Amino acid sequence: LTLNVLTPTQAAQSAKEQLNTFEFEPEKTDVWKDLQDFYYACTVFGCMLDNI
Amino acid sequence: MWRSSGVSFTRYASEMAALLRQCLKEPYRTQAMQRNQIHLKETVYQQGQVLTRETFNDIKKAFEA
Amino acid sequence: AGVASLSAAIALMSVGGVAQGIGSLFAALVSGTARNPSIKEDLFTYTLIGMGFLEFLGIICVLMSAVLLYS
Amino acid sequence: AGVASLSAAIALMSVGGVAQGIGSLFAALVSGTARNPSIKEDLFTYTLIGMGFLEFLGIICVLMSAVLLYS
Amino acid sequence: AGVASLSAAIALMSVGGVAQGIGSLFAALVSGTARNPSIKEDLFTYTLIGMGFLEFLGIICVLMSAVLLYS
Amino acid sequence: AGVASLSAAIALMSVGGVAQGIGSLFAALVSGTARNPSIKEDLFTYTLIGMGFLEFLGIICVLMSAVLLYS
Amino acid sequence: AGVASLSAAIALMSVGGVAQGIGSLFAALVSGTARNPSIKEDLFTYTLIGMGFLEFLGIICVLMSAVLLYS
Amino acid sequence: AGVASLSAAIALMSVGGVAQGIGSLFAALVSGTARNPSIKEDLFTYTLIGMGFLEFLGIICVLMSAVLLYS
Amino acid sequence: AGVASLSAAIALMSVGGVAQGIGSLFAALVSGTARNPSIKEDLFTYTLIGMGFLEFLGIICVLMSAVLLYS
Amino acid sequence: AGVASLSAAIALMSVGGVAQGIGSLFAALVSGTARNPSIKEDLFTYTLIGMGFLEFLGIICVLMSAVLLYS
Amino acid sequence: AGVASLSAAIALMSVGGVAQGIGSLFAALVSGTARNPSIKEDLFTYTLIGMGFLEFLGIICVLMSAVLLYS
Amino acid sequence: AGVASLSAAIALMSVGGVAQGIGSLFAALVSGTARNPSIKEDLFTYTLIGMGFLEFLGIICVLMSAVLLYS
Amino acid sequence: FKNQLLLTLSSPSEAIYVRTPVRSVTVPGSEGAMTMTNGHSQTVARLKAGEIIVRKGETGDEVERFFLSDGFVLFKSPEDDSGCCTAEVLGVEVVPVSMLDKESAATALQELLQQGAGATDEWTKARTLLGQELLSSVIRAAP
Repeated sequence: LTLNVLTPTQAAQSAKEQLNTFEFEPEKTDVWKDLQDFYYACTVFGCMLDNI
Repeated sequence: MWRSSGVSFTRYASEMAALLRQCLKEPYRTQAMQRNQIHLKETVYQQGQVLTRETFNDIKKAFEA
Repeated sequence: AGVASLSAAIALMSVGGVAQGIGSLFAALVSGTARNPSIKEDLFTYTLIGMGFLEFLGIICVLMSAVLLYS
Repeated sequence: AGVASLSAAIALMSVGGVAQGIGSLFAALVSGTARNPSIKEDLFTYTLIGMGFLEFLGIICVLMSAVLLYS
Repeated sequence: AGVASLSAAIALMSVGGVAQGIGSLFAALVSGTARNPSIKEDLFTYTLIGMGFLEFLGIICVLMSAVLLYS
Repeated sequence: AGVASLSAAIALMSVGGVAQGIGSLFAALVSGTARNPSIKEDLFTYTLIGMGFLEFLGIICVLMSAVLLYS
Repeated sequence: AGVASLSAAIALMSVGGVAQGIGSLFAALVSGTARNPSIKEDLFTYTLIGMGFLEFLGIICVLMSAVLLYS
Repeated sequence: AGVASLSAAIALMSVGGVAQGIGSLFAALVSGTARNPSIKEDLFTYTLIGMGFLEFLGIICVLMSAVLLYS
Repeated sequence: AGVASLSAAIALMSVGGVAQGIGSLFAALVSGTARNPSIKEDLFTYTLIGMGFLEFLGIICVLMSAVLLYS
Repeated sequence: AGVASLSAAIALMSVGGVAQGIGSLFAALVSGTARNPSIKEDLFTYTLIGMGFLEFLGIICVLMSAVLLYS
Repeated sequence: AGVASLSAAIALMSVGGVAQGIGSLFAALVSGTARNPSIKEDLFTYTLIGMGFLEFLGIICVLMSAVLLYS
Repeated sequence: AGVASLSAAIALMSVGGVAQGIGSLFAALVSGTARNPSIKEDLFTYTLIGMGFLEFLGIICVLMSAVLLYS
Repeated sequence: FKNQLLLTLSSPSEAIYVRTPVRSVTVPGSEGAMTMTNGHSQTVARLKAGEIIVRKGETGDEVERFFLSDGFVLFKSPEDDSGCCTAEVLGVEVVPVSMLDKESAATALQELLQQGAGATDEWTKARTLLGQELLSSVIRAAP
């Protein structure tokens, strides 16, 4: 498989209207940078487990 | 504290989970620090022509270097 | 005609707080609808109950003003 | 009864603060319902409890208005 | 001598609170639009209902002013 | 004389400042309950402590509104 | 003959509320713009509408004052 | 001399502000205990510390009111 | 005409609401520059528009004051 | 004849704003302690600084009230 | 020369009304520095600009106080 | 024991607003400290800069109060 | 299925719950603690530290405590056909409170304060402060 992964340039180029249904307890601009690193980490984790 | 200190949330979470594991009871702490050792070998490249190779066995030095 | 109109205008001073409360309440309504549209109709109701206090007090106020305009 | 009428008029400035407190309460209720609708009734209960106090204050000042308008 | 004018001016003072309420209304409107544009069209409706109360009270105020500047 | 009634109507102006305090406290109760219902009956207790002050600070002034009315 | 000037000043002593409302308006505009720039055209589109009421109220807050200065 | 009543009543207006402060403080407690219900003690400490000063302020206001009353 | 001198002061009292509004506006501006700095060119612009209103209102609050100090 | 009492009661009225400021300060303290309970000495120190400033202002106004009463 | 002093004292209200707004501005500066320490400049410029605006209003009212005190 | 005392007392009404501004300042300092302690020496600095206006303004008002008490 | 709360509390090394139906779940959000139940709105929140407290539908009164270091919570609305509302508590290290210790906790606090006394780097100061926070939370949460 090949996973097209989101990046900060691609996040800044989108207004993230799709996540407006979600209530972010910190503001979206303050929690996005901490959410994206978790997203990166989780992506690598499952991919490498499947590969193993 | 981290976007200001130039630190990632993953680094902060890992370095704090390390302390939480240090605050464990010995029977479970043994299995925790067992399952959370580190062994990596980074190898840096620049159009071929390896610039450096370095090993890592600690989380702090792995994130620092 | 001093005391009549004086008392009327003075009693008509407490409606600014009523307007402020109405504004705060409807602002909370707007925020809640922004955060959870699925219960929009369940908020409007409560806001009307708020009016059922607020406006009612305002009504009393205005009536008392008129009563002191023709006491 | 001029000074009495003026006193009764001046008595009715606290209605603004009563209305502002009512708006604050209903705003908090609306926000809490936008957050967790499943705690509606409990919240409503607490709201009404506070409203009782506010209502009491309102009635009190209205009564004093009447007193200073007749006695 | 300036009874009617003074009473009209004292009555006209609640326009400040009215404008504050309208500002809070439209602040909540723009905030909810920034937080969820997809329901913008809904929010404005409620905002207009808010005006439908606020401006209405303001109108009553001005009518009383027009009543008291001419007795 | 009748002038004392003015003093009474001034003494009832602390009411409507007490109302904002009650409103803020019960709104905080409502918000903290919507966020964390698990600890409801604690926050109620804290409100009973706050009203342990406010319910006095109101009626005290109302008593002054009587004492500087009849004297 | 300064009672007319006093009435005009009192009627002019409500622009502070209009100004506070306008400040809240533009504050919410700037906040929602920093939160979501792409939707600026709507936050402004509503902002002007709010001004379309607030400034009108302020205009009254001047006009009646001027009238009370002469009539 | 009933006039000395007026000053005392005027002094009582400060108590309203005091009540407002008390309310805000207790709201800050009732929120904090919900944000962090583990402690519930170090917040009550600072609450009592602040309420000491606020009660002192209210008490000196009452004393000055009684002083200007009797004298 | 000393009341002229009073009237001007009253016409200046609205500045207490004006400056507050301006402060709130610029506060929001700073918050925006702390959240999305890369669009200062927008926020400052909007702030200037707001001042283009607020300034004008304040100027009125001066002008009428001086007029009531001379006429 | 009793103008010094009136002046004292009119000068005392800043206690409302003083208490509002103190309440806001201690509310910020309680919230910051509920959030970061490991940081209390610095917050308490800054709260003590603010309380010192506010009590200085309060004692200033009380001293001026006593001066105007017993000049 | 008695009305001038009262005119100045009444004109001094905007100083206290202006201190609020400067407080909010510098609070916003503090919060922005807490949320983004990487940007100290470009927040102090806007903070100083808003301070300058509110200082201009303060200078206006103080100038008019000094004027009316001797004219 | 005349109008000078009344004017010097009315001048003191700004201390409430100044105290509210100082409270907002130090509450923002406390919040910023609880959020990011690592910039304490910055926030305190800015707070002092703010006091460098607010405190000074209060002193101004106090001085003008004495100027109206011994004009 | 049912109008319960489908919790899944998961760490990388162990999934404690997968589709567990519960009534209420308390979590220490970054702003403050909060309790999620069925009907709660869609939301995302970052956690800082403390004791998650789970309460099953069969339990009602009985609870289950779990200390979390850091992570996220994801509350997702209920599908129209499922009839049940879901919640996912992801934690980088999720321990129970039974397995915690206050002595090694205070020892680590002392060693952290020793290392951070030479406060030069921002990350070092921040790590010292956050360690103080988390270790105080552990001490207050342990039995």
